Amino acid sequence: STPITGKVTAVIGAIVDVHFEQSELPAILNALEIKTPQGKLVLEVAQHLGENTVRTIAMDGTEGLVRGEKVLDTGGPISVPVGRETLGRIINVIGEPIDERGPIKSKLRKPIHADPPSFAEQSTSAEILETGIKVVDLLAPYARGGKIGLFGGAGVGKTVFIQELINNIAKAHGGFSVFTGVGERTREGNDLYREMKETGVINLEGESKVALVFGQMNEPPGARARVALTGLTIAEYFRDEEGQDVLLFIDNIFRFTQAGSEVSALLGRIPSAVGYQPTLATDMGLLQERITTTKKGSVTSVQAVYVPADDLTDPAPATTFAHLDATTVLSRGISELGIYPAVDPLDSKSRLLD
Amino acid sequence: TPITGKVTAVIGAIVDVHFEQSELPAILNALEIKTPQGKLVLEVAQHLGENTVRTIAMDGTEGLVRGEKVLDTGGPISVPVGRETLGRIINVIGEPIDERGPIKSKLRKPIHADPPSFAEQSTSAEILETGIKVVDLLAPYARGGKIGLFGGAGVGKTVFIQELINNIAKAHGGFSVFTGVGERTREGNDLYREMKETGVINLEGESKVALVFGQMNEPPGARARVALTGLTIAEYFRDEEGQDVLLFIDNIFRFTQAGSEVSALLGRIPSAVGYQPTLATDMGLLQERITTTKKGSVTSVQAVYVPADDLTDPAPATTFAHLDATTVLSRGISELGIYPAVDPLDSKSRLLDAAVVGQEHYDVASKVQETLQTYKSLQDIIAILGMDELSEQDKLTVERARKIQRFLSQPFAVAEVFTGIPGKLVRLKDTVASFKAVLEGKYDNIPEHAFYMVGGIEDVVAKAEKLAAEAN
Amino acid sequence: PPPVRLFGVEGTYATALYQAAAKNSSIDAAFQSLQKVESTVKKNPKLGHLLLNPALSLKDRNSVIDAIVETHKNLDGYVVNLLKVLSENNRLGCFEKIASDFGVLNDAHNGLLKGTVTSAEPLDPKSFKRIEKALSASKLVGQGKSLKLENVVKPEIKGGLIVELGDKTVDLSISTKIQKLNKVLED
Amino acid sequence: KAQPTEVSSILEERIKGVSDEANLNETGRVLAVGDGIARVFGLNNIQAEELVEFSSGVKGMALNLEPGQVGIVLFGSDRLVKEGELVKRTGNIVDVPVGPGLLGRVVDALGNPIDGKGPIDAAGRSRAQVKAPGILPRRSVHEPVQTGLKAVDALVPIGRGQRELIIGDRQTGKTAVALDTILNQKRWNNGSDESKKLYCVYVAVGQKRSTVAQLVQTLEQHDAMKYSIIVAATASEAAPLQYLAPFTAASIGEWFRDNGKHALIVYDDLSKQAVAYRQLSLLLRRPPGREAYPGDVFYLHSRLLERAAKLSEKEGSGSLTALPVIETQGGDVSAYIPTNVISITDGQIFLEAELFYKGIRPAINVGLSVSRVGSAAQVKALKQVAGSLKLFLAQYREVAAFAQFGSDLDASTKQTLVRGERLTQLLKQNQYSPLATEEQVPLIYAGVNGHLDGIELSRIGEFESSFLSYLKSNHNELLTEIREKGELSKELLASLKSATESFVAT
Amino acid sequence: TKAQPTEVSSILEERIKGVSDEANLNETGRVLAVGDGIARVFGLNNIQAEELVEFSSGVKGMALNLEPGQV
Amino acid sequence: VRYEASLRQLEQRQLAKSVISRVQSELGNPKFQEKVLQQSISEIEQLLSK
Ligand SMILES: Nc1ncnc2c1ncn2[C@@H]1O[C@H](COP(=O)(O)OP(=O)(O)OP(=O)(O)O)[C@@H](O)[C@H]1O
Ligand SMILES: Nc1ncnc2c1ncn2[C@@H]1O[C@H](COP(=O)(O)OP(=O)(O)O)[C@@H](O)[C@H]1O
Repeated sequence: STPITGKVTAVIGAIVDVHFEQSELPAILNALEIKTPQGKLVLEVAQHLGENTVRTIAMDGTEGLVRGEKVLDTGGPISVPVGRETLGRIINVIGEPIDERGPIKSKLRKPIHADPPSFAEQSTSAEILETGIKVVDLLAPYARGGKIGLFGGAGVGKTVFIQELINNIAKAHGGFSVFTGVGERTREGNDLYREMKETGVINLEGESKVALVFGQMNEPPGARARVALTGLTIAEYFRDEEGQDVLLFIDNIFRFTQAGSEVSALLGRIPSAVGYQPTLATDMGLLQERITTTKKGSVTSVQAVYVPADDLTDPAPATTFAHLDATTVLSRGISELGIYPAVDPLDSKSRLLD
Repeated sequence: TPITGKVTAVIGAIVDVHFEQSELPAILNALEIKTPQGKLVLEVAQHLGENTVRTIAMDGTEGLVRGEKVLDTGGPISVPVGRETLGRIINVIGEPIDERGPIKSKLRKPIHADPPSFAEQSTSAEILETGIKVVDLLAPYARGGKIGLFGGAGVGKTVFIQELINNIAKAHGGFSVFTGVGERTREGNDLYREMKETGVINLEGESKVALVFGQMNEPPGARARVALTGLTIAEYFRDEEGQDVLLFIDNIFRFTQAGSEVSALLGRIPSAVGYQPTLATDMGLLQERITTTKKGSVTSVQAVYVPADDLTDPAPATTFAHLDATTVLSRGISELGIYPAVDPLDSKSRLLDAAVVGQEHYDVASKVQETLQTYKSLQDIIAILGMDELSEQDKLTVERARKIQRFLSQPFAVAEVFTGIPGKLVRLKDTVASFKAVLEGKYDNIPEHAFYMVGGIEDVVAKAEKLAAEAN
Repeated sequence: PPPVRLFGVEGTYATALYQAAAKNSSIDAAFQSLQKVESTVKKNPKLGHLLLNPALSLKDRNSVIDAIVETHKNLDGYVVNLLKVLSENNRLGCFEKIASDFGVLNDAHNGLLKGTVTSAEPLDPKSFKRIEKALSASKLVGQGKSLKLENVVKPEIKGGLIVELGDKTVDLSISTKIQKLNKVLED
Repeated sequence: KAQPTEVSSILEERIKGVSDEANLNETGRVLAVGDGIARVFGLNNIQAEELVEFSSGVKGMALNLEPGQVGIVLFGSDRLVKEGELVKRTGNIVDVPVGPGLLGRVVDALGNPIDGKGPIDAAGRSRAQVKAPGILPRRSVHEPVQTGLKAVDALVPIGRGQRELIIGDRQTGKTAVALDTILNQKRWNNGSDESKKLYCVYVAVGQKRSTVAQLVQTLEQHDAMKYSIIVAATASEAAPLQYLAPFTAASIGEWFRDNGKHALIVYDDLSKQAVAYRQLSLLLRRPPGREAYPGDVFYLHSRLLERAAKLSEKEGSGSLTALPVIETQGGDVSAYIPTNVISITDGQIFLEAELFYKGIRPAINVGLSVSRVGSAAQVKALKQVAGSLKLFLAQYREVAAFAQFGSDLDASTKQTLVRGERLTQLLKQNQYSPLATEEQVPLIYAGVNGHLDGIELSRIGEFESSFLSYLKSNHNELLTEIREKGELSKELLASLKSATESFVAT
Repeated sequence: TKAQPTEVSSILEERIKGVSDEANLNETGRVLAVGDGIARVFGLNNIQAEELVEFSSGVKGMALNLEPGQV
Repeated sequence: VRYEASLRQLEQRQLAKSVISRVQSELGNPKFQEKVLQQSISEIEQLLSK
């Protein structure tokens, strides 16, 4: 209709400078398209240099961009298809499925940089979410709409633990699961998909109970700094529309902090202390404070933590631990005694064991 | 012929004045601006060219408009001097805030003067007996020199300075100029009441001190100059009257930190750890005007705050070479209750030579530092295994060392409300004989706790007798 | 004491030019010659524009300057000399910008206080005229000085109008008023 | 019903009345917005730190001025402020509504209430950047702030106008001390005398939304919201809000200070304010210092905490008392931030993690927690019957590592060891039960004079409530004596010793 | 690209005139900026590196950085 | 009392979506035309007043 067409003037790695013709400029955090022979290439405007010229971070590979290509605008932020049709469909951060099950016939398309809920709507007494596993609901109970730090490396039944959470939330509270691998290893991405088919939580013919968002490792860092927001918006539509209690799984939040570091070091902002980006607290808060409990429903998050170099004064776990309501450790010395699950009792402590 | 300019740039405490008269006001001159709150004083730091100066702001610059008229005063920031300023609380500019009227004094000298010449330098081996144990044993303070209290966050810099006030400034006879640089406003008020009650400040009468304050509330233009105001009042009495001048300065580190809050804004490249690059010269100009000439003596006591006990910080490490008698205060000593927490190891002085304080004094100090160095060396094996795995000379050495540490404590006349004990002013010779007695082994069977928080060895015997009559 | 500061962003070349020519009167001529050289750049667009590139030379920039002044003998006097400095300083690329800025300074000397009457759709002439009069019949302009006025079309606004000039504006339009109505009723 | 539409239509008349006088000697275009800060061309008559308003509702503070352009920091996400918009200037240095009408409300950093209880009945506006009161209208502190905790008023007392620091670690019980103090001030906020009331302003910075929601719910369970002021700057919102919000709350505190009344403020927690300040100074190219807090971060907490002291009689004998909270990293007291809050406040309450790991809550480390002008302003009774208690816990701390050898000892160390363990188990306290000084005196009095030594160690927790109910049922007149007089005379002391030895005997 | 260092208003003005003072400034120069014991100074085209100069008031200096525009 | 405050909040959010309905009612009008006259006379009132 009335397009906002400009020219790419500069490609620097994952940073892309887009010139627009005058009196047309979209604000920060708005989705821009570039049509390629391979598909579409999405940009998110992050800085305005003046001169009717914006500066974006990539969301896919930026090889082969002739400077001077047309830049199409979509006005709003990165749109994602939401709702019932998204279940069992591996959506990347763009909004397109990659399982080759055709396009997703979803009903709405939502922005991802939305407002967090206002203070009058925050639920004023955090009850206990009945998960279903015994040692969870006994010792370190998960806060309904709270945050849960699931530690421990792979191979201790962590995927078994998280599928068990999927089935038990499907039974007891009837809530759906939104899994999100930020920075997920691609091979174990496929192994997780195959195992979630064979365990029954993904039915390719019936009604599956989970939405997968896999932001792969080989995407540029602007992707991984929004994949968690994509999973968050798919959680928010199930919360505030259909009124449920939805489990948002995020692995692995330290790779999200790396995505923040590399986005705000590619933009030329001065790096902070240890080397994480100086927008650390705010760009953790814009992921944390949208996971809460309103009077309609709630989204409870289980998010892993890769503790860097086995150290807990490093600011990325020292910032995540200013938000986590309850920890859950899957240790080695408990599965070594052949115990399923391996919820270690002495370590997994809650702020809601009161 | 007033020289008018325009404010063309404000960044916090740094303001730019464009002139159109080709006579630009020189470096270190004072501009002023009529504000709706009164007036506000600027100090010209560097010419940018283009008929534009770039100045530091002696007070807060909330609410200037680009283009506001800037007025010249010709010279540097003038400060009232003389006997008129005694018992008065002079701010950085020179507006008193004791609200007892303006300071009807004769001269107003500028702050920025050069240090004295090398031929004007004077030396003095005048030993100042202070009455503290840990000073007068291990690091004797020098009259006419300078005295540093390197100290961490809350291990008794300010309490030790009030101790030296209460033990010197009454029996001094010269004058005293206290200078609150970036310390607490409340501590300034408490020192003001202590000066009123103890007759140092005599309000209606004649006083002996001059308060030059300006605290951590002030924006960093004031803290980079308030020590210069106290300095000018000090060296006036050093030069105009020919007296002895006590110059207590607390805290000298806030000066250099005000040196670090403007230099990132004045376009200087950031130096090492975050401070300015103009550090040794600015600390040099502030230290080398506190000296001792052939006209009078300045025996100054300067606190030094150290950020988080890292003595490789560039500002106190620069400060170490300017001081004739350091005194290190460490938090790891102060947690064990040893007050004051004077590090007996790293304390030095230009004094404490055998030909200066006497051979006996020097030998006692050397033996005490040998015993405490032996303790600090054997620290690790004590921490791992315990005291039982030593030899039988060294176990006696460790035990006598831990006697002498708890004996280094001294109940202060100012910290009386923390410990509940009245003050102890122990003279020098009793301390020398006391440490000689404990070194020679005359008291090796006394329990250790009786050495703690005591005056002299007579009170050690008395307190051991008290605990003997109590424990029985 | 020159009027309307450039201050910073490369208008200082113009500032120097202005003040150097302000003491020697000839500014309109300078201004006219700037108009003429800007037009003869515009009326020869291949390599009148596209030969304002930084990769040429010292010497070729100087000879373009000579080629530029070859078309007209005695190009004012001062603006023929300033180009040489810029040619040597290689700030030629940021040049017509300097033309626009000298124009702003010049018509500030005339006092043309350029305004604007933003809308989302162009308007009749009667409104234009009545507003221009009002703006001329205003405190704003102290008279003795002119008053341009430009209507622009803005879709980002929902209609109404806003008057602008002397970094002083009034907005009685629709979009802002919807905003304020919303804000007060969104509590 | 339509009554808020009536009120909003009156406000429409104000907006339409403001539109009749709207001539903004200011407006300028937004050249470039980047790094979460905006550069604006125009505005040739703006002030330093003047509030401006962009064309999307996001306000802003203009913190630097240059020849050519003005740099305005934002007050929210930069998603709203677009390039090329319109920048009216409001006209004010950054101010907030102050006055008594905020009691009960929950505002964010700019006086916008977010509780959902209508507009702020605002008794005026006041600057955020107020010069601190100079050294002449100050009086040294001489009135107690009865926190209601046992160990706090035993060991580290708080004066009205004494800036005390609550330093600690993560999830180690830091917020609970300030919350129990606010709930203890219910003893006088229900009362009638103004000079004994004590208004609480709790300033949550950097915390979660739901934590501040639960804390408002807690302060309405125990009815503190007739005197509370919540200033919330939750971590979803962007960084200059967190840089501003404790300062605006200090303006709220100064309003109660100048007007004779007494008021407590709680900053919680300034180690996230310095996070927000290092974010705002590492997006404006200002070069970092030690551990990348920028070089003036001492000055920030300085100019914050110095607007709190005790005014003398010359200004109206009002006060403002601050409790900043500092989150350290693993029991550290020597990073660059906690060695700047310590070098301002008049003492520490070092809530060490190891003692809370043994469940002793609140976990005040006694041998580290000290206060400098606390001792001159304690209640006279506790100062009479706890002048040994600090020295006795120092004595017990001396033999802490000496008894770990397991060696058989003399009688005196066993006596002090038993009494020290009884005192350590004695100072525990459940949540939301502050004990008034009228009941803090007899429990400490039973602790000092060896009366507990026959009791086993586990009974002490129920000994507390048993001995309290024994004094509430029978010796009520002694509690009224301690309430009125605030001091133990000899007859009071003998009656108290009888009333102890009675209940001690069984 | 970026403001250069021989572009102040008091120096370009003279160059616009055609007086070309820079060629005349071999033995003499002018102070441009002088703060923190450093004096960026325009002129002295014949100057060396590590050469002594005297300012007209009486304080002396060493010339270290020879840039194109200033000293 | 709690339920009364909740009912007031529900009344306010109903009138908020009614405000959205009023925006939809207003934006189809030739008040888009007629209101330019209002700005015209308003600028006459403002700029003449100084
Ligand atoms: N007296 C007490 N009784 C019961 N629980 C307590 C008590 N004191 C502290 N706690 C526990 O301490 C936990 C955290 O309290 P608090 O918020 O003070 O810690 P914190 O370190 O301040 O946490 P944050 O820093 O995130 O605010 C709470 O879960 C509370 O249950
Ligand atoms: N003689 C002493 N006895 C006991 N405590 C002392 C003594 N001297 C100092 N202190 C402790 O030192 C603190 C004072 O340190 P100070 O130097 O005033 O802090 P700052 O580092 O802010 O200047 C007091 O809290 C007090 O507990």
